[PDB]
Amino acid sequence: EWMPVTKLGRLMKDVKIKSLEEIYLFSLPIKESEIIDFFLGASLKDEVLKIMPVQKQTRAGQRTRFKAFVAIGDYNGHVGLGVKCSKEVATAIRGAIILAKLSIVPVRRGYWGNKIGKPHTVPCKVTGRCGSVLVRLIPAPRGTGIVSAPVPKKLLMMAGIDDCYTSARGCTATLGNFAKATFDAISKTYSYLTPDLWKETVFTKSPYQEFTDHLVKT
Amino acid sequence: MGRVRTKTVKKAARVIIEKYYTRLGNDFHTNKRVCEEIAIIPSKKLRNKIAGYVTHLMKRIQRGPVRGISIKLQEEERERRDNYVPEVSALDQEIIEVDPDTKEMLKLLDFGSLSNLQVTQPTVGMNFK
Amino acid sequence: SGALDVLQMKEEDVLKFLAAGTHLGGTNLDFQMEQYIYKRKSDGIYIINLKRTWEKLLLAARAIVAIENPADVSVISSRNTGQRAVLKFAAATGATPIAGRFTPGTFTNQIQTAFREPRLLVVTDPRADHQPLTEASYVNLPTIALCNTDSPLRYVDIAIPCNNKGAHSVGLMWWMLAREVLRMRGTISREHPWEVMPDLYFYRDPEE
Amino acid sequence: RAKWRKKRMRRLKRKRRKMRQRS
Amino acid sequence: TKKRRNNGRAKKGRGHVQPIRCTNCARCVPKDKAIKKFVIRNIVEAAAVRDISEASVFDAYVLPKLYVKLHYCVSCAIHSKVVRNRSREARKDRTPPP
Amino acid sequence: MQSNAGEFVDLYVPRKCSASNRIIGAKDHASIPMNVAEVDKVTGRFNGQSKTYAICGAIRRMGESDDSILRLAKSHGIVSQNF
Amino acid sequence: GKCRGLRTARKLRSHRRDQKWHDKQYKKAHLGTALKANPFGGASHAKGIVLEKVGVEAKQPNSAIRKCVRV
Amino acid sequence: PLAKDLLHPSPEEEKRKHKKKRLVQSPNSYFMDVKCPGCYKITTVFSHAQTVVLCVGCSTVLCQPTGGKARLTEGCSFRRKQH
Amino acid sequence: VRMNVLADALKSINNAEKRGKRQVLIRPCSKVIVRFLTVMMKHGYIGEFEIIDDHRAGKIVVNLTGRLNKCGVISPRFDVQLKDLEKWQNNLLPSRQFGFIVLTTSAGIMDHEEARRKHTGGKILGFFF
RNA sequence: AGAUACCGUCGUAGUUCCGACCAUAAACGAUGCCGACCGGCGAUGCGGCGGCGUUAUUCCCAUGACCCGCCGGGCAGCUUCCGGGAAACCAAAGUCUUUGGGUUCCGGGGGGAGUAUGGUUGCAAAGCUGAAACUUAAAGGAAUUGACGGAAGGGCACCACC
Ligand SMILES: [Zn+2]
Repeated sequence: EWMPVTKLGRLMKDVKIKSLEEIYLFSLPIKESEIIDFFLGASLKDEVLKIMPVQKQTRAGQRTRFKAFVAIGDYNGHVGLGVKCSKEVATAIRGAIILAKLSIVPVRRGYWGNKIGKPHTVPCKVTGRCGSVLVRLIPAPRGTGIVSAPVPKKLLMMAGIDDCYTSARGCTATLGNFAKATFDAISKTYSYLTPDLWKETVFTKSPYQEFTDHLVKT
Repeated sequence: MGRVRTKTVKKAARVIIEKYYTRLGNDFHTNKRVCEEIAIIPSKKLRNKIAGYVTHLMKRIQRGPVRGISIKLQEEERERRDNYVPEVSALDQEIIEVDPDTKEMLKLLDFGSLSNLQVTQPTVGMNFK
Repeated sequence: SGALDVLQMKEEDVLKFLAAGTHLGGTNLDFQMEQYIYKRKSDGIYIINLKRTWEKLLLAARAIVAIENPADVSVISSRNTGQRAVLKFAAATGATPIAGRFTPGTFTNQIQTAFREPRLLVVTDPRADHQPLTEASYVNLPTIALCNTDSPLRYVDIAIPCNNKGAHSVGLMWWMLAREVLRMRGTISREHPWEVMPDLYFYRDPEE
Repeated sequence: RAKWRKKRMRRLKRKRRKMRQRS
Repeated sequence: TKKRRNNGRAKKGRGHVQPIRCTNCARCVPKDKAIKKFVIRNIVEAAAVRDISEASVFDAYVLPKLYVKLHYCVSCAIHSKVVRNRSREARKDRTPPP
Repeated sequence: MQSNAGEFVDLYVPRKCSASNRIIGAKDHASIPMNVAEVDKVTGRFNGQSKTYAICGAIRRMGESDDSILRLAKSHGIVSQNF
Repeated sequence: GKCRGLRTARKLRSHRRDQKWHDKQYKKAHLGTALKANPFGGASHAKGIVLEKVGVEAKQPNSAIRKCVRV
Repeated sequence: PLAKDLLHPSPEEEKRKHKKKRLVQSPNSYFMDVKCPGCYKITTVFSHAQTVVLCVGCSTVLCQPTGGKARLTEGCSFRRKQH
Repeated sequence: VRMNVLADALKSINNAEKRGKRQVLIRPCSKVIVRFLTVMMKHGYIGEFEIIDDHRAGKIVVNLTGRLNKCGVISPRFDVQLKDLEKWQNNLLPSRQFGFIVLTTSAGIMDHEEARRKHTGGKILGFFF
């Protein structure tokens, strides 16, 4: 099965850190993929955004490598987006998922402007861009559904974001860019100094301190 | 007359001299027989090409330790050379130079230590453009 | 930094510093480094506030001692001047030293000939002991550098303003820094000279 | 080429002006 | 694009500099763009210096040097092999070669 | 940040810097928590407790990590000695 | 890079009344010479007799003889 | 984070700025007295003179305006900044 | 030259907040600018500031705080007929939940939430969030 | 092969000068004006200032010439993930979905075209203003891998030469 090469994996396999929260507060790197599958194997539903074949010239027959775009989500507050290239579409589609699980980031869902019930939309107007694709997320009232192209209508949905207006920049044809941007925006919810925040945080002894007494074991 | 012995020979020979450094010598004929006893060399030729590098490599190690192998009888020589301890000479016994502004840092630290005074403020030469 | 006979600056320590020329810096001042330069005399070389060095050298000591396990801190040196010293620091403290060429990717690249995940870097020189300063960004690593008056202060948490060009200056402070990180944990009454001299940490070629 | 084309078309106009002297 | 931030010229903050004819084919390049060389050479180059010492009337003679300031057009320069193309990172450095 | 009943429906509260009050993101990697021990100030021995700090990954790239640890240490009574 | 003033409403307006003419999708649909050269009078359909029956080839990539009429 | 006081800077950084860029601007010149060589009628004279001054007590020139600061012909008592 | 002396001051702090400084100085001063920053300080978006005085103009120093995200200015000074106010705070703000827009008014300078209670309008100045 | 071309000997207009026309150039930094802000560094030009020594004088002195720094305004340079951008690159091409300092000119796929006509300036060459019919699915920018070079740098082969 799974004997780890990381301290986190050492500390994780033994049930000693319970949730991605404690992994996300200190923004520890996720160096193995089994960490998330131990926390989130259920509802980690795979999908394949596209399989784009790219070709590199050569003096011999022009070579071909395929690309696999896979997002991962739970409709409850996490989203990933992985890419990969290889000379066989079976490993590219297998490798994309693993790289997609590693890039999993938390998303914050807020209210449109009335503060009763479960969160249902992006907190505030967030945006991102890679390769000129500029996906804006604009808060929406409860019970509207998502409004966007089929590509980021998925990335947003896997976050559990029920109702989010959006507006996109020109040149969205390339899923390598249009999916990357809409993933970049949802990562950017826990990056706003909102007036809801500003309550002084108290640093709470990153797992390596509290759990070094066992972690010196061999 | 000779060739580059590839990474097969160079890696094989470096481990031998790293594991049996005491049982080896200077002369090829001695080393040829030794290698067969301690290593299962598949081919007659390469055994005489491994034994070739070993005797060439010993001619290296007697002439200033080199950067390839780890020898315990040579390493212990280093640790005696890296743990040497004379009577303290870092203390700089009495009056030792301090530049004129250095004592002013000390008198601002309120230290009455004894040291030297020069004069150097007239500037007469420094960096080049 | 403190109020002790054993914590505040002692004449015995200051004679050590002036002996090995820790106060002479270089000919340049980096804008992050102005807060540790007393004045510039007329030959064109900078004088370091040895007291300000003490606070930082005591602050850096307070950083290391907080680490629960001695092995969790990786002390790294990539100049031939201080290679022997950092070996001695781990010997008298219990650190995991790194002398010689820094294999790029010892903190990343899981599948590694040499792999560590430490909790604190201690780099001799920010300029020439380069890589660990940059591999201390891909995983969350605090940094402790004996910063000169010319070394950049990028990706460094604690800057001990000191001369580090000469062999004497670096050898001193590795002995000096080791003395402070040890004492706060307990080796002597603190009312004694520590029985190992700085020359043990000094650089020396075979010369009899 | 870009310029020599501009010389032909400048030459060609002078043909067109000149054959309005004929009427 | 932009191969060189200098455009190949050494002109910054002025109009046009006087043009100096090439000292091989006589191509009219401006004094900035041209590749300037200053070769000092003995008139009596080493293949014969001692053969002159034997036949010199004076006891102490130094065989005075020769001073010519050569200007090259870019085309006349590459062909004569004074300079050459360089890699897009090694292109940057401007210190004279050792 | 709240609910209809006022319950805090949120995954967590992300840590905040100690020199710019910026938010260390959940996938930032140059940003560190740091600990500075204490002494009893009568014998110098390690007095158990710890001083916590944080620095966003932007500051360390700009080189202002130490100048911010210092100002925090002067204010919190770790270093009090002046020039 | 803009007027953006508060008593400038005329210049923002006599600029856009001027630069609209470069939108060929608008120059055609608003200039009398575009519709004039249309064989239809702008109509959807148009009747007319057949005065011969001719065929016409196809472009380079694929060959054929498309059948047509000279209405 | 290069957090330094723009309100209370050293009385010696204020000379490391233009005549205008200081905290509260003030001229770099200073009104000075001169003892009028040979006589005891002591007159005022402005440090950055742009005009000569002639003394009935001297009948010879006193201050010579060169550049952007005056040069005095003969040394005299020079009070300063009584303003 | 300088035209919208409110605009330059806000860009001076906005560019200084982005870098991460604690204090910033702005070159001109005005009641329009002093009554501006007080609106922020009355919400806690900034620290506590000082107003250097001269005979010429005055130069404000502000003790910035890491709480404001962006501090824009909106020019020309438009109007807000209290029926367009809901359009403005939806195409110029991050969300309804937070962030305020400040608009001058016959009853002084005040952020838009004040305008709703006092049930008035007037020209608009800028915004922050 | 042709060579009304490159190459070489001649050679008119022209080149230079005084007095008027012409108003065009990759007239380029292919990068509007004015105003503010955000990193360091070593130098360069001019002005003023503070400086310890030297050198010109017999005297600080007037003043040069060196040597250390500061301040303003310039021509520009090195480095950095501040930050932009399609990227090559940029302390501006930054402060741009978190868009609004003030103001001028100008572009809307490529071709027909800077053509026809009309107006206007010009002694002439021409300049300024300036369409449509029709045609076409791509024109076009930066980087990446190859191929190719009558492109340079190393090196090997009698299916290559000496
Ligand atoms: Zn030539």
